[PDB]
Amino acid sequence: LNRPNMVSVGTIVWLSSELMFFAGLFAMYFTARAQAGGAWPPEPTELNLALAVPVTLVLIASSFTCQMGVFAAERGDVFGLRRWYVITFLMGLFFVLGQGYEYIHLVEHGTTIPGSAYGSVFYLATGFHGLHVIGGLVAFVLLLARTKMSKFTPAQATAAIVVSYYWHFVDIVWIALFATIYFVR
Amino acid sequence: MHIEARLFEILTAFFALAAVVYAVLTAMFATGGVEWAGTTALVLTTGLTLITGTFFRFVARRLDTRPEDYEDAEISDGAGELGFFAPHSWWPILISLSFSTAAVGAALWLPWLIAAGVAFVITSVCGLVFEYYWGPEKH
Amino acid sequence: SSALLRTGKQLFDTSCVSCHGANLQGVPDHGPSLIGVGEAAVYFQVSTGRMPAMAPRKDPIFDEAQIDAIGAYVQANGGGPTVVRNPDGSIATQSLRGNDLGRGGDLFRLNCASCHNFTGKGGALSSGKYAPDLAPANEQQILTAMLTGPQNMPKFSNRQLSFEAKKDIIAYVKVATEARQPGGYLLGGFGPAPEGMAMWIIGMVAAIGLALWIGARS
Amino acid sequence: TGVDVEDVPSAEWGWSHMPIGVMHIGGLLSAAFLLVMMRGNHVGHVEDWFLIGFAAVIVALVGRNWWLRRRGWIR
Amino acid sequence: RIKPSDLGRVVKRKGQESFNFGEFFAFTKVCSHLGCPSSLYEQQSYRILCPCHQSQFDALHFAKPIFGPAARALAQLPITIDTDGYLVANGDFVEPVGPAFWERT
Amino acid sequence: LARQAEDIDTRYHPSAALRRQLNKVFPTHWSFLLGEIALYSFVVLLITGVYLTLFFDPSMVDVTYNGVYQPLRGVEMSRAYQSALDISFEVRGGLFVRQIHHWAALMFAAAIMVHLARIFFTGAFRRPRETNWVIGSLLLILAMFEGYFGYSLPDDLLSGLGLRAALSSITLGMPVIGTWLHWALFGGDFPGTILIPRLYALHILLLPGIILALIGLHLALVWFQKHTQFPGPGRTEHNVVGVRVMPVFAFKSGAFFAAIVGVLGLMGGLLQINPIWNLGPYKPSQVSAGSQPDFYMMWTEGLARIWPPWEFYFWHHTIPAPVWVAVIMGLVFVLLPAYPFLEKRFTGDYAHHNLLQRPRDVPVRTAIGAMAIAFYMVLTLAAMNDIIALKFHISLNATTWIGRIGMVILPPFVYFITYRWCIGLQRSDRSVLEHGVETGIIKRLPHGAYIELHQPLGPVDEHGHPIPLQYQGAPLPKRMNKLGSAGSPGSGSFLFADSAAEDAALREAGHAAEQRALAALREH
Ligand SMILES: CC(C)=CCC/C(C)=C/CC/C(C)=C\CC/C(C)=C/CC/C(C)=C/CC/C(C)=C/CC/C(C)=C\CC/C(C)=C\CC/C(C)=C/CC1=C(C)C(=O)c2ccccc2C1=O
Ligand code: HEC
Ligand code: HEC
Ligand code: HEM
Ligand SMILES: COc1ccn2nc(C)c(C(=O)NCc3ccc(N4CCC(c5ccc(OC(F)(F)F)cc5)CC4)cc3)c2c1
Ligand code: FES
Repeated sequence: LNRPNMVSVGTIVWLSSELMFFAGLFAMYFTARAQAGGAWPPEPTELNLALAVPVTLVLIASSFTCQMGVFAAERGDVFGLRRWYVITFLMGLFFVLGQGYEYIHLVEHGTTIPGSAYGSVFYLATGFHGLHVIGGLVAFVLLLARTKMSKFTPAQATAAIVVSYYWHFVDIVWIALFATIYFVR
Repeated sequence: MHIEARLFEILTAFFALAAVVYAVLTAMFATGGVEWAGTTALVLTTGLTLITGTFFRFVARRLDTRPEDYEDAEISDGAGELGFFAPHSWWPILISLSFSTAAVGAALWLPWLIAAGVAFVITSVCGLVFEYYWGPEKH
Repeated sequence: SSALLRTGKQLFDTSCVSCHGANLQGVPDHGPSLIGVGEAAVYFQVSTGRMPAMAPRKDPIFDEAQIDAIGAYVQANGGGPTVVRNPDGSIATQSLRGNDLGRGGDLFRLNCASCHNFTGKGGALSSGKYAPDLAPANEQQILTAMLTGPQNMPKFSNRQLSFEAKKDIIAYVKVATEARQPGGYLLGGFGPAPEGMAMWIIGMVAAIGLALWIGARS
Repeated sequence: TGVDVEDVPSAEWGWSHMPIGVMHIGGLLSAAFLLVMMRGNHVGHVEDWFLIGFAAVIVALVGRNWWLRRRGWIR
Repeated sequence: RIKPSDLGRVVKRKGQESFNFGEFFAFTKVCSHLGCPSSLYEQQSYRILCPCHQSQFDALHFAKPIFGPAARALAQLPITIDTDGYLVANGDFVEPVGPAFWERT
Repeated sequence: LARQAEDIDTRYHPSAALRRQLNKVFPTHWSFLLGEIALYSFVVLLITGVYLTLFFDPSMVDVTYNGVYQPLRGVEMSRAYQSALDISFEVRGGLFVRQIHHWAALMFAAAIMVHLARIFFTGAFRRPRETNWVIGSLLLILAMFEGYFGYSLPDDLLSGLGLRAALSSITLGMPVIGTWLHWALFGGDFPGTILIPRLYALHILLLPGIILALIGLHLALVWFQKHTQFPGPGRTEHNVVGVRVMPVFAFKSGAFFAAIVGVLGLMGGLLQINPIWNLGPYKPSQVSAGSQPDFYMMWTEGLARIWPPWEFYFWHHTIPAPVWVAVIMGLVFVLLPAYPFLEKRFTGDYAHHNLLQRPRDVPVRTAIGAMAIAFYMVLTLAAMNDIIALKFHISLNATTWIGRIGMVILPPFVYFITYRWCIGLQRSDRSVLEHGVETGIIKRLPHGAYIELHQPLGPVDEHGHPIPLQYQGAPLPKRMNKLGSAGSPGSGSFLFADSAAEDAALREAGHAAEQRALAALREH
């Protein structure tokens, strides 16, 4: 019974709504870039590209690791799932720490939220993505703790799958934000 | 499912058409060029409907006929055992109370209230997720 | 170019006349006269943002030396107090910090702590009104605040509170708002209410959680 | 004292009855206490109207319960 | 010190019509409820607020209480100036100061 | 240590009382540790107070500070305030110790209140134990006043205001005795010279001694009248089911003691309480905005705030307002210890009881208790008027009137809701007794009908429906996973699996031991 999965449909439609949320943020960003003529990233601000590439590659590797974990989950063994999801958690934590470090080193000598328009839109666009990543980390921890406390049933597999492609959606919207902010300018 | 996918494809086609038309009509004939705020909303609502429609399309191509999708069928076809539908639970009201605490702590700028609200939200969501998986007590 | 208050009476006419009058006469519906007041009142009211009002503190509207413009324009119509200046013409700061924090703190506890707090947190007055926090106000704002006597706050002249007394009070306030808490995380600056809350919501939940873990339930 | 089991299932395991006269008299006394609190230093009358409005609802509820119990629609 | 603008809303309790010197009034500072310092003075409502339990006295109406468990007015002190121009007391309080007891106020 | 043990045995020969105390059985419910919490808090209080007495000087003479804390140099203060400042700033580890002391006092009070709530709601005060209830009530009163006298010792502005207002000007207002009590206690008018030494003597010697004697008597009565228990599988009014002291109970008690000490140390190191240096020495001319006593006197303060100004003036005399606060507080302190006798007079039940009641089986008492707790919460929140009206933007007069009206309309509303809620819980229990436990699975029953696959708790009749059980005062399961339904995860560590033989053996022996425990406790 119930040949198409239900949790899958729910997660998919919710991810669509989240995409619309990020649409609102993008619309905020593109305006105030048309108004600032010339060096629209103001003089105290210049982005350090020597740090933003490794964290993006780390996030992509995280996506690969999560897909491997789902492959392991579809056949009923919990330990491969646990290993791949621990790896994914560690890589996401590294990404968040790198982003926070760049925030510190960038607020150190210039750009602030109340000090500019570019700084405002930049921090607003990237901090919400950071919050989404932190939520994904919490979901990973909860899923592992839940696999710890009973035998492996198909419901656990469905939960793993939906958490997986939530993570995929996250690290795709990150690619969009990165290509828009750091390269297009 | 074949009709849901077709509905979402119709919607995605119309939204993409409208987005492109608006973009190219405001590139010219407008005061300051491309409008940049309706354009974005339109492309990303197109993307929303596209994601949903593509998922439904894959699930339809990977599926055999279903008593719901199938005419010609009788009630003895669906005779079986449905999923698990949760009976009584009291965690939703606690989740809502925690989220409301965090929200009122964000309205009036009070960081301690925001921290307490976030902690309570984590606790209540953990309680909701684990409700039907805790085992018997170990003594 | 001090003979130029044509700016000044260019911003007042487009941001104030609806509530104070074209001649600074106090529209009998909303605003006071603003004649006896001086540059210090305008400085404190505008720089903190309480001015032009729809009164709480908000974001300021005017700078780029136009607070000076409105202040000079208002001073030209009366004889109120003026803002302190340093040998450059700007407004001063750190040398109004008395080498003495004991006297400043005793004066604060006698005159100021009744409405604000022991250490300058807020305090509630009757029927709405409250006394705000003293953390984000700079030195000239503190001086002009206790010199001009804003709404429902008493007015401390330079004869009952001399200039040393004011400088020492400023120094005590700025030190009390910027000192560490050498006992751990202070729970807001108030008395036993945050302490009781923290007890009930941290220590008791830890104790009851450990009691639930150790002992069985039946 | 006594209550039938079909209203309170665990009527034999503990105290489960409070006589209704207690509740009626308590409601009337609380209304009177709310009313007598117009004696003071209240300059302004915004507070007196809340006192009068909360004392009318209590009396209304008590009277409704008494009248329905008197005609057998309750118990 | 009361602003010269009002000076027409004063009520001047029955026995103390001449206890003020112009615009100076000099009430006591010990709340007539339980004895905390009633020091919160709002300058343009003319209200004195006791911070211990929040009573409110009306500085323009012989310090009459207008909110809270406070029930008796604050005591007023008579003042004047001496031959040199300093403020001096023109006598004593007409009644005891502070909380009440069995004997009298 | 055979030689030493035998020589102790020929000199004392206990060997039978030790066996009688090593075999005592104690019930194991998480709710039976709320008294241990208070006991351990009291022990920590004793230790830290004995440490503190080596540095405190309780005088009221005036000195000039001339210390290390610079923003107070040259200020004239009493000797007690200076001694407290010296403890805080000039003894290595003194601030830590006094913060532990204050946090332990707070935890003492909170644990006592939670324990009282348990005792009241479960009905553990009935026929054999009214006197133990009375002793507990006396302990509560003494703890309140001891904490008050304690935090009034290092006389600073806040403690001085509290002393002045409450003690001086409520004792001063009593109808006839009044000023006589005030002058006997203070030695004169309010700011004296004998107040702080007298409070010091009362606080370190007398009240701790009385509390220690009463705690000894309390624990003796609990030891010789064996503990109560909840109804269950093998529980009767004539036996105690639990674990023996010998290996287990002492171990659990000691581990709980260590964990409570750990929590107290952590929160005494990381959170700040009573920073007396931000205040100043007490002076009768200056005041601040907070005021506020510790959370166990806030109800007294709130009652004084929201009580209307009703005074009586007759011939040559005066009865002020705080007299009302006095009689109401006395009435509360008299109605607390005399409750079991009231309930036994009203319900007319005088039998021995050793099995507890679930709070849902006694709706009227549960509603009374909820009403009292709501009243207490209203009185406590009415004490932080200033903080509430400042942080949350509300008028001050508005909060006063909100408290003044809530004091009358919240208790009855809470009573009504609690009564209906208790009966609803009873009905929910009866439904799962009549039918089975809902599993949450749905079927379609080829003629298009939806059923929900209940699961019986006992025997079944001919046509598959379970025969209804009878209620026995014990809790019933509501979730299928609490019964063993979906369990038995893998037996790895966290990332690597174990062998299959180990997994099978461990699972199978665990199942066997569970079944044996069940079958053993049923049969007795
Ligand atoms: C059980 C009942 C009280 C017995 C009734 C017996 C008989 C009726 C005696 C008459 C007494 C009547 C007339 C007046 C009552 C008031 C008076 C007696 C006060 C004396 C003190 C004493 C009796 C205390 C009463 C019982 C006590 C309040 C138990 C409450 C605690 C229990 C039930 C639940 C606690 C659970 C806890 C771990 C989580 C709660 C989290 C927080 C929100 C608790 C709420 C909370 C509390 C409780 C604070 O005290 C508090 C103080 C300062 C700041 C904040 C808070 C605060 O947030
Ligand atoms: C009618 C809306 C309104 C506007 C617009 C407005 N004010 Fe005010 N102003 C008030 C009110 C009302 C007060 C009374 C002070 C109070 O109660 O807080 C006041 C007070 C003042 C005071 C202090 C009066 C005193 O006696 O200390 C000054 C100075 C002042 N305004 C100047 C200004 C300036 C500068 C502007 C900006 C051009 C401005 N006002 C615009 C309403 C307004
Ligand atoms: C309760 C009477 C009261 C007294 C006494 C009092 N204040 Fe105020 N204070 C207030 C009120 C009310 C305001 C708000 C005025 C406004 O917003 O226009 C205020 C505002 C201030 C501000 C502005 C705070 C800010 O962030 O802009 C400062 C600074 C200040 N007072 C300092 C002092 C000092 C120093 C003393 C002691 C000499 C003192 N106050 C005594 C009530 C008082
Ligand atoms: C038994 C219950 C007790 C309670 C509720 C209690 C409570 C308190 C409190 C709250 C303080 C304030 C501390 C501060 O603010 O710094 C205090 C001070 C003090 N306590 Fe206790 N205490 C208790 C027992 C004891 C005992 C048994 C002793 C000594 C044997 C003791 C010795 C002291 C001393 C000397 C002070 C003053 C030192 C100081 O204030 O720094 N206390 N008490
Ligand atoms: C800290 O800052 C602040 C700021 C503001 N407030 N406002 C208040 C109310 C407090 C505050 O501390 N309240 C707690 C409190 C309340 C009353 C007493 N009395 C003891 C003596 C008195 C008495 C009366 C009659 C007697 O007669 C007989 F002897 F019994 F016969 C005996 C004793 C009874 C009540 C003791 C403590 C406070 C604190
Ligand atoms: S002490 Fe001033 S109101 Fe009670």
